Amino acid sequence: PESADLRALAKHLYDSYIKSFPLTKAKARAILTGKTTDKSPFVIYDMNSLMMGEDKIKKEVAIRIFQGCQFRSVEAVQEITEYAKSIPGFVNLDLNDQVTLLKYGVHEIIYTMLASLMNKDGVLISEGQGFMTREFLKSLRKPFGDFMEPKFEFAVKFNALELDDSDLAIFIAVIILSGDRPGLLNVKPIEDIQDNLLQALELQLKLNHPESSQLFAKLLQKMTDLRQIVTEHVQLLQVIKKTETDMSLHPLLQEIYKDLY
Amino acid sequence: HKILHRLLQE
Ligand SMILES: *c1ccc([N+](=O)[O-])cc1C(=O)N=C
Repeated sequence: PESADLRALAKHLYDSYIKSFPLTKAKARAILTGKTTDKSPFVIYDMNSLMMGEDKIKKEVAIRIFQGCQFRSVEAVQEITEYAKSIPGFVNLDLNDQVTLLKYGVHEIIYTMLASLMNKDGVLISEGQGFMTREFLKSLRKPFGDFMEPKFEFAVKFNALELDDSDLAIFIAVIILSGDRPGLLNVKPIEDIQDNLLQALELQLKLNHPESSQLFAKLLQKMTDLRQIVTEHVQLLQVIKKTETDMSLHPLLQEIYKDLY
Repeated sequence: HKILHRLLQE
């Protein structure tokens, strides 16, 4: 009936999601489990490992890490913007709203997606070719040692919900289309789309996890956690942007962070 | 938001 239109939207978004993102939760788990046919990731547990590992990857250690982390985020933003464009109705909006939606959305989605890549112990990197340990990241000097830790904490809770790439494809769409971001010119059409996306997300959770109930409600509670986690992060960038003049922030990243929370 | 516009515009 209507459940058809929503089933369609969910498949369109999954398709778009898979085209747009190189490393899915599917392969990432396979790699993390190790139950895969590919060569294991080069573990990075200390400065020695890091230096040996430098060859298998795309200035003091901590600041080097942060610049890689920077390079990668920018690629994330491109993958996310490409995806946003494939959300039915997204590109019909005011271009200034598109920018605002993304400006506020991207860090929420990075963290959602980082979590596909994380476990209690550490995080995959360079498209599953590295595995940088959580112990190693904590160990970095202030402020850098507290930079990734809030994201591991979030990840352990979020990964519990045992979501699928197909669930995430819609879940990230719903995030992008948040009609309650600072400075939108025309909220109604955004909210229109989000209601569709939220119905499709609800259907998808009933269908894909018919044994689990309230995954939908659990999942919407997490959407509020992120905004906080993202604020905590933007704050940290201010701290880093000030106490280090040795580093330069990437132009695209500046765009996002300037006049943001 | 120069680059964002560009990215979106593409
Ligand atoms: C790493 C380094 C810098 C930033 N940033 O300034 O937005 C983000 C990240 C990150 O966690 N990337 C995966």
